[PDB]
Amino acid sequence: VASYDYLVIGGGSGGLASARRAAELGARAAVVESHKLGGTCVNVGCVPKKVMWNTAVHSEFMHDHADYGFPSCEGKFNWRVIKEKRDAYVSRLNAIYQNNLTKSHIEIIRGHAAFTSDPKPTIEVSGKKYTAPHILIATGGMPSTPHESQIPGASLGITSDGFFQLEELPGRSVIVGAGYIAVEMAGILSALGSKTSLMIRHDKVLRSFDSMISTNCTEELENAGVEVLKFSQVKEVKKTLSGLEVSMVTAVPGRLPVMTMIPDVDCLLWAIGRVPNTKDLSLNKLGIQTDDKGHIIVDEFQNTNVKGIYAVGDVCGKALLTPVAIAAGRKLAHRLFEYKEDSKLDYNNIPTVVFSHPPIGTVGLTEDEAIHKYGIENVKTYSTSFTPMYHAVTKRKTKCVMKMVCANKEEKVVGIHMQGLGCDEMLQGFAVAVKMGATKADFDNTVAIHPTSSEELVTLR
Amino acid sequence: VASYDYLVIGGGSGGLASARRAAELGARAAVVESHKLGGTCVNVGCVPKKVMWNTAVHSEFMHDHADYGFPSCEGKFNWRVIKEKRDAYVSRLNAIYQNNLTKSHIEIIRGHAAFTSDPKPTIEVSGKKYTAPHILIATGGMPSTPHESQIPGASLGITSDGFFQLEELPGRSVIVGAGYIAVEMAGILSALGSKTSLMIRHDKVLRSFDSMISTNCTEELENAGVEVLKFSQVKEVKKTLSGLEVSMVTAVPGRLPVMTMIPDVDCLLWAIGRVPNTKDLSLNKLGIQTDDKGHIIVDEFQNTNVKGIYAVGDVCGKALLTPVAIAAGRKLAHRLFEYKEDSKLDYNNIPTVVFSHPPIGTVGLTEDEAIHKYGIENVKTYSTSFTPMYHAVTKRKTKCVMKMVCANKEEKVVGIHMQGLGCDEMLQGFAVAVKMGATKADFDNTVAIHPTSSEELVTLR
Ligand SMILES: Cc1cc2nc3c(=O)[nH]c(=O)nc-3n(C[C@H](O)[C@H](O)[C@H](O)COP(=O)(O)OP(=O)(O)OC[C@H]3O[C@@H](n4cnc5c(N)ncnc54)[C@H](O)[C@@H]3O)c2cc1C
Ligand SMILES: Cc1cc2nc3c(=O)[nH]c(=O)nc-3n(C[C@H](O)[C@H](O)[C@H](O)COP(=O)(O)OP(=O)(O)OC[C@H]3O[C@@H](n4cnc5c(N)ncnc54)[C@H](O)[C@@H]3O)c2cc1C
Ligand SMILES: *SC[C@H](NC(=O)CC[C@H](N)C(=O)O)C(=O)NCC(=O)O
Ligand SMILES: *SC[C@H](NC(=O)CC[C@H](N)C(=O)O)C(=O)NCC(=O)O
Repeated sequence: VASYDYLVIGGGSGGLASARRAAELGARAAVVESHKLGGTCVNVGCVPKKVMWNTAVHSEFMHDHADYGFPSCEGKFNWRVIKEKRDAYVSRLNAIYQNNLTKSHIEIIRGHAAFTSDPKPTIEVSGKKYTAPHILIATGGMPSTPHESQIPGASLGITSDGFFQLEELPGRSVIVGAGYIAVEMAGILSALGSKTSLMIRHDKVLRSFDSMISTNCTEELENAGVEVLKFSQVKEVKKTLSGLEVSMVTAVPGRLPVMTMIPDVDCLLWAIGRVPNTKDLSLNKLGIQTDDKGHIIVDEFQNTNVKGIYAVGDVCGKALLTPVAIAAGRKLAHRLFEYKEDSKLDYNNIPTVVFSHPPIGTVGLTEDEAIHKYGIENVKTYSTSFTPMYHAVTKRKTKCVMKMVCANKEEKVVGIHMQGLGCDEMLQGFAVAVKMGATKADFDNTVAIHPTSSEELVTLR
Repeated sequence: VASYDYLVIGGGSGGLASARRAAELGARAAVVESHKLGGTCVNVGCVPKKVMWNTAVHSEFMHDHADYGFPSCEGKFNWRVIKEKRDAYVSRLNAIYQNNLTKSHIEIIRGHAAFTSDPKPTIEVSGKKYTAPHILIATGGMPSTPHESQIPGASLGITSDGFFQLEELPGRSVIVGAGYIAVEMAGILSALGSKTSLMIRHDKVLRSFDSMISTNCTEELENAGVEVLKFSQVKEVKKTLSGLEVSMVTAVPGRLPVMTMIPDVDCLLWAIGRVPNTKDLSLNKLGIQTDDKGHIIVDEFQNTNVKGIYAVGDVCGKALLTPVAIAAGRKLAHRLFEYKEDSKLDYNNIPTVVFSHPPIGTVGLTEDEAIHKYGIENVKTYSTSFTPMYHAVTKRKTKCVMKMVCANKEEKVVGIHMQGLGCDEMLQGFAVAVKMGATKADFDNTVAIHPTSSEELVTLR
């Protein structure tokens, strides 16, 4: 059994960041990876998605070309051109990440890891055994798909993974789901030219976001040409002579359910959830706790119920974001190797950007969460709605909505929510301010930058 | 003599903001304006400039169209189309601002104001006299032009004001100056298709900015096709049969001066400075102090040397920005009408964005200013340089440069400087953090937003 100071299972965002920071502190570390380094963020997540988003943003601006004094641009988008360039970029990143591991002297064990029934925590990769006093599970998650038992023909649809393998733009697509991944996919496919429908169980998307955002986002999707099919779900999917045919049931409250058929669908994309990657780890061999969804249970320091075993990232099921897995992975390295016992990630005030059109930026509490935590009498909100100056000369329009949630007498800023052009790069700094405990006066005392959209947040009254 | 509680001379950014906040506090106010309400910001400044910048940004993205999988866009830009739409937008704003004054019950006295030799401060507009216990001078400034005595034919060139009256795109243009206005004009004319040259007295533009920015900005201008004529100045300008001919002297240190002729110039734009608007106020009648440039001298509370007379905005010559005139105007209203004697604007940490290509964002101290204030041993800087992800698939490239200036042991963030895509909307929030006294650890403890450019500022090592 080869011994190390730190054994990391999973070469994605959390696993890499932790192994690297540990190595910097002197730990002899090894990372086990059964696929491609960079994990979801590089291969089928953040990076390829962002490239596709920039492409979709290009299509929208092309629509405004004539308004800006130029001749109109025709429009024929060529999917495989960008797909090939996107794949190439991802290839460059995998090479870079591998190089980063080698330069830090981190061993890479290629293959699938599973725990053994050995007393002291030990794993086995391809017949070989490895052990360490500290083992991190950072195996991430997968897209969830419906079972053929409940939805016949569900397997005819693809997930976000399959979206990244598409070689042609689907002519007609139906996305099922109301979370951010669903919204992003719908927004990209629609901007690029696919006749798109988004099927949600209720009446709005992103229902866990502040209500101002769920409402505004649902309206912008419709204004952009996405058909939002409300109170609907898939009953069955079948392969016809040309495409797929989706049978859905729409059940609006106060009306009778109606069954509809959606024919000639080229692409059915399930964006209903993520499942943790833990089934083949043999967690049960060591008695590591998991919830009923398969997530590994951890305390505030990322400890599992077994000493010397930790877990970070998507596998834990909380705050499923790349920067969160990274920060939790690094804080863990410092606790274990720099002996900083108070080193852990604060899961409050984690900022998020949803790459919709326009993009969404959020940090802190929604109005309801603040109301429930401080009480109505102690919660004051400020908001604004306006048309960005960029649209002063265009026929096409989008809006910018901003909301500030303040708590107590001092009006401590506990939440910022916004949607609009530029919101994707606007959030980071305000997130720093909110993490510091800024009050509305701190915002009000900062001189504005004119003309920008960002200045509206420091001039709210 | 009609009496008021507050008489404001000038209907621009500072004058309007102050009059409005005063009216909200109960003051009977009147604003004197000899031209168009909204002043420079609306008519020949921020607003028309931003529209032209968005247009120039459109031209740059059109260049990347084919790289993004679309068919190429031809290119013939039509200047008068956007000019007409821009003028219309400015018309809408003037109407809005006038409405805002009427709804606040602020009287608008149309005309040119001048002080009288009356003992108690009194002004006269078109034969009629007006007085108040508090009079604010917010007359702004003008573009500076060379004298025909020193530069013969200087009057053949235009200023930024004249730039906004152009009805056609000049085929060949020469901009003289190295400040932000010069850089902005050069960037817009060049992106729109004019063969552009920028004539500067030294070797870099924006010399008063952090050195990383002056250098980077000079390089980006050249990379974008602007001919930067270094160590050069205009000696004479003459009207030829077709355009203008500019005689310039280039005097590089360590070489002999060389005289050059620039022929067939369609547009010569002077962007050398701003002069205060104070000559026709008869300041001398009350003995109000001014410097040798004509700026009105004021203390930290915007008081002049005469009781009951104040001055804010460009006329004072410090921090010539729209938001500064506004904030100083409002703080003044609170001091005088809400009796908050400690109400005044803090001129430290004022953020600025220069709409170049890519845009520049700056707040706080440059590396040299920090070195001089804390001493080399106490100044630590962190910086990064990278190519935005947007260019991962394009042949055309721009860079993103960021620098953080920290002071003392705690590494207090005293300055942030950056240039790159998205930097125009990225600054506001970090400005709030810096105004609050954030340290590098405050930045480091905020979870990053991936993938964005803004996340680089919270992950500097
Ligand atoms: C479509 C999509 C878009 C997203 N967009 C964003 C975004 O814009 N911003 C953002 O912050 N987040 C985004 N996310 C979420 C983000 O990608 C994840 O939160 C992050 O990748 C989780 O990192 P991780 O380390 O927990 O897991 P992963 O990155 O998934 O890494 C797990 C790695 O472990 C490996 N592995 C699993 N089991 C084993 C085993 N037994 N032995 C060996 N190797 C194993 C896997 O191959 C994988 O490489 C997106 C996700 C998706 C799918
Ligand atoms: C090309 C250009 C681009 C700029 N871009 C930016 C930018 O992007 N961001 C930014 O923050 N700043 C920018 N500025 C600077 C900004 O416009 C000024 O700082 C701001 O307008 C100053 O406001 P003010 O109230 O001091 O003066 P002004 O806005 O000039 O207002 C003065 C007003 O007083 C009136 N007036 C003068 N004398 C009299 C008199 N005797 N009687 C009656 N009325 C009188 C004038 O007609 C004028 O309307 C730019 C400036 C220019 C020229
Ligand atoms: S897309 C893969 C992830 N990249 C990042 O999020 C960049 C991280 C920042 N540059 C940073 O915090 O340093 C990821 O897997 N990152 C791995 C890493 O160790 O940076
Ligand atoms: S372009 C004219 C100026 N407008 C602004 O800068 C907007 C100000 C902000 N919305 C704010 O601080 O409220 C200007 O002249 N503004 C006049 C005003 O009173 O807002």
